[PDB]
Amino acid sequence: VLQVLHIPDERLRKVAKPVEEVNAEIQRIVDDMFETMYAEEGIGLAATQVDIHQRIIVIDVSENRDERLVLINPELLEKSGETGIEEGCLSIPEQRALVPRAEKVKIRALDRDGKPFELEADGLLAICIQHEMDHLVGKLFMDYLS
Ligand code: NI
Repeated sequence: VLQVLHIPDERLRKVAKPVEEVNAEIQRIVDDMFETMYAEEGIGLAATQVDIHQRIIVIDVSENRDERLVLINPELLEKSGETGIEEGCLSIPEQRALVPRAEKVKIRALDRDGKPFELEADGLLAICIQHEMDHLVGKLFMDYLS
């Protein structure tokens, strides 16, 4: 897997740079994320937690390596409802959170290859991403905790 960092860190709370086009190098990171994100204990990982300043995040909200999601430049479009999750991410320490996040969201991303999709999520996948995005821009979810 990858070299993920814990909090507080620099990458984790630093900002990333959005990209316009993708390739089979992002696919490459993305996988490295599944590989890791899985290995540890998260549903969704951002690529600001290994050590990168790009926008790549993955999701795994199913049970058996079934729903393996990817998001490269997922700008946010819609966000309906306001829910939280009684869960922890990765970087994160001993405590877990019930962070006030959004409930449902519709985004527009690029994928592993650089295929653009407008994806909508609900309740928790919705969270998975929301969360990872706070990371991509510099906040760990330790704002709504501390
Ligand atoms: Ni997190």
